[PDB]
Amino acid sequence: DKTVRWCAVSEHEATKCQSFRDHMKSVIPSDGPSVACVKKASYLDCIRAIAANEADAVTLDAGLVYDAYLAPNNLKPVVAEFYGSKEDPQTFYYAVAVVKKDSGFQMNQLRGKKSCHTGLGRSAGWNIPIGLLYCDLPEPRKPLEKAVANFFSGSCAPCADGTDFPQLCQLCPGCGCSTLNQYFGYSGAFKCLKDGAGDVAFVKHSTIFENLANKADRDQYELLCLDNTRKPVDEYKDCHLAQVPSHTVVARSMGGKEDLIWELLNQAQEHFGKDKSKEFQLFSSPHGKDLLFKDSAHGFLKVPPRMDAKMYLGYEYVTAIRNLREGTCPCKPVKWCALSHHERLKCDEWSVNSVGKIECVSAETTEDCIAKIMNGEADAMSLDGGFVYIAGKCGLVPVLAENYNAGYFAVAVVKKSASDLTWDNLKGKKSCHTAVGRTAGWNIPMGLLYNKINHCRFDEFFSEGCAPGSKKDSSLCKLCMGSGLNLCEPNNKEGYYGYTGAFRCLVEKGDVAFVKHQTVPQNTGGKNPDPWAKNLNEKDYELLCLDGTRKPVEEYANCHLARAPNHAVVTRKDKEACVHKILRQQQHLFGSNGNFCLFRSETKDLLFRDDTVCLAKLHDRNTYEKYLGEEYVKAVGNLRKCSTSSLLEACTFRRP
Ligand SMILES: [Fe+3]
Ligand SMILES: [Fe+3]
Repeated sequence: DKTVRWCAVSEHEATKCQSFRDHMKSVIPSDGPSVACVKKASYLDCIRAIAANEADAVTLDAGLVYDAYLAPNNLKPVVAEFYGSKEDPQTFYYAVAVVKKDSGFQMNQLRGKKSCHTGLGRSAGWNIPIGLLYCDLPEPRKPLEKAVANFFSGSCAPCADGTDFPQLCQLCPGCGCSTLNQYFGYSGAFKCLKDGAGDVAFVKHSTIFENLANKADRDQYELLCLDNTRKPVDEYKDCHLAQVPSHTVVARSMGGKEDLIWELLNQAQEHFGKDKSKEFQLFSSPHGKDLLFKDSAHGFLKVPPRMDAKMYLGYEYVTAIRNLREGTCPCKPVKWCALSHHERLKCDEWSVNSVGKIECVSAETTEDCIAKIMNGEADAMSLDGGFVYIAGKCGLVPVLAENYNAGYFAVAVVKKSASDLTWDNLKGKKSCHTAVGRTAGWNIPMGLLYNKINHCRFDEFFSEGCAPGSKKDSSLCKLCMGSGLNLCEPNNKEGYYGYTGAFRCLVEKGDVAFVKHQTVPQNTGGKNPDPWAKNLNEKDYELLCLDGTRKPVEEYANCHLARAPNHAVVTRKDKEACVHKILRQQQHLFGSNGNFCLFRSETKDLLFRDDTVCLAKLHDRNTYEKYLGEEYVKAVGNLRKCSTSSLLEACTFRRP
């Protein structure tokens, strides 16, 4: 059967669900999803029923989304409620810490300040801020109210026990738990700040815009960022305490039925959603308010399938709720993320030589390791500039850059015998790329090509080619040499993948290869002993300049497509300082100094490139926008209209 068993937590919800089930069977045909309704006593009972394969779906708050993720439940977000409008769908809200401009303190200086909270037990006003500040609170940290009462000098914490902790009600005596208290709720907490009662108000990002119409008044307020800096109130997406999803449908991570749940809800909103004017309304009911879904909801959005709960909730939110539930308080070792057996063996050797300073975790793909750095399972890894873009769009920052001597040169190599090829038109020619999304093989060459054809459908511009990472049926996979599953894969099991692989593709099948300036010299003249490269002479290959002219391989300095940003190490902002220090201390111990160490591989370019001489600092360029540059980001923004990165789709869902 294609039945979705929806879980209700009340008798009113079960009645609406039964009405939901009956009306669906009128609009959905024979081969479509049907609804069944399981009634449980609580949200947690619904979570257990779904984990026990007794139900399939339920819509939860963010805190319960975290509960549904923990073992042995292992549920994941599948469908999202959005609000506001269908043209500007609102799925998340941001918990922010608002202060007055020029008040002179940062997030790590809140001790002794006066605080304004929407109310004890609320998300943006209490659970999230106190969660992030948990180990800053004095010991003993339980009961939590007493620890907060000895952190802030005075507060307005509505509904707190002012009898035992009167400091929590200094700004609103009695801590009135109703709108009779002027500083209660979403608006009252900000009024507590606006009226000068407190120094910081923990509210939602939208609270400031609902209480201050003129931007001139909003310019008198700032937000506290977790990096201990301040930003204007309209930059909350780059300066919040946590990004929080409002209402989320969850399901089993394995066993589904995700596709069925979305097909059901998508057809449900098409027939009974907002402004559908039927007898049955998906987002209201005569039996009660907010049954199954919020009455204020406007519809549903499908959660990208790469998304898990920790990625959906976000690193900041998970940190805050973990502290509140576990109560665990300790520069710590840096956890490197390896992508292969030989990369893991190298890191494992690096870790013991570190005597603890470095540790290793492994993942199967580059995107998987990036996700581990995002949620905290891993700490750092080095990436091509194309992945720095993805890592940046997902919230990570670069901390150090690989230096080989301004970065390396992206070149277009062609066979010199074919003296007809020029950069001014390679249409209908066979191309070989390192991989889709990489700097030298894709972002730089195809970025310029986009400016002349105005579309990212490069498989109908070139006749065929090998671009690892393309859809298996693409014409840009026809030239690749991988066998079976490995064909066109962006990894080692595809022989045409990478700098060297793309040059081999040119030598054997292609017409033009997009690689870096040293690729041809180090793979010709016997330097590469493999049969495909052993007898190659580098004077038999040329580069395509932007002029439309061609020059020898060694003349790349005056015949390159563009300068490429160096490979860089990425990490979370909360570990930027510790990674910057430990790595620069380890390269002084194992850098350019069996014979070598860190910058040498048993195979080829493990963890770092082998031509790396140092790990250089970045100064202000600690941001993917400022590291890659405006032109690089603009080009990738043009190319993403044909992107197939599931990790980038998940992060773009949280921050378009
Ligand atoms: Fe609130
Ligand atoms: Fe690269």
